[PDB]
Amino acid sequence: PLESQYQVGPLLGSGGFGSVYSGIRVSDNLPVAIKHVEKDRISDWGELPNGTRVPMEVVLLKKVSSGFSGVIRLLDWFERPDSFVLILERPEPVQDLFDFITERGALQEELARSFFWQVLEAVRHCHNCGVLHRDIKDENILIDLNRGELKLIDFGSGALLKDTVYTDFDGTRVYSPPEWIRYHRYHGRSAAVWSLGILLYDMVCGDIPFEHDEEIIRGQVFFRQRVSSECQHLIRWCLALRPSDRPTFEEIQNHPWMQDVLLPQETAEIHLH
Ligand SMILES: CC(C)(C)CNC(=O)C[C@H]1CNC(=O)c2cc(-c3ccsc3)cn21
Repeated sequence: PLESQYQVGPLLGSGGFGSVYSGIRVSDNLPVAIKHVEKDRISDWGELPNGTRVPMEVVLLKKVSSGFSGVIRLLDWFERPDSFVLILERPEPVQDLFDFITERGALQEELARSFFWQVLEAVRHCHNCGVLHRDIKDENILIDLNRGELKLIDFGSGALLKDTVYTDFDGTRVYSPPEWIRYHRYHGRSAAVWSLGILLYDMVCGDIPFEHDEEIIRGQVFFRQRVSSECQHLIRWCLALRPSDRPTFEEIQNHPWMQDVLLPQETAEIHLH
């Protein structure tokens, strides 16, 4: 059923998230990724509309599926005796944002603007579908290099979006907000905005702004690269220590730095091709 439907290619990556392989859908040759997660390693469980016990990522990915290409699409999934297997759409050629930044250094602001805008659109889509990602970071963003389109991946640390406090977290610590560090408590949207400020800093500076818990808590941002005043302002706003001082998604997208974004295709033409 699974092994016959897909041609497994090379391992793309493995880590806390499981193991992800390149694959091809045999039926039509569609490029896919094949993600294996061991059952014992599964953090949160959910249940399907028809009531079947699945990894939360499966629940979350089904919730965000539509014609919108900003979130990686779940094509199918399978249960094995000791693991789940997720079939994801795979852009080709593709490069994660982490590698892209590594090789190119800090991104030109025009490019960071286009990329950050697309991430914001993807995250808003998740939130609008009642899904909180909880691990927004450069390693969880794929770049469709031909189309200039970014895709959010890995909902393995995600949760249903709620308006009450979260007291669990298993995303990436250096992207996690000061309230999580200090109090083990955060709200979904304002924690997301914090991680987005970390991400935006990462794009325009070539590295994350904080490494140690103490730096996260202090929230003092130092710019190691030349970054425009308007970009700096937005970053510092996203990284407000008090969650209620952070911009809403609407406020981020209305920020002067965010105006006149390139289209994804223009972005690929100017910056990727
Ligand atoms: C950039 C790559 C060469 C693809 C390597 N990255 C990963 O394997 C990260 C891994 C993290 N967790 C995931 O859920 C995940 C999905 C994918 C993916 C999805 C479509 S192509 C690759 C890749 N991942």
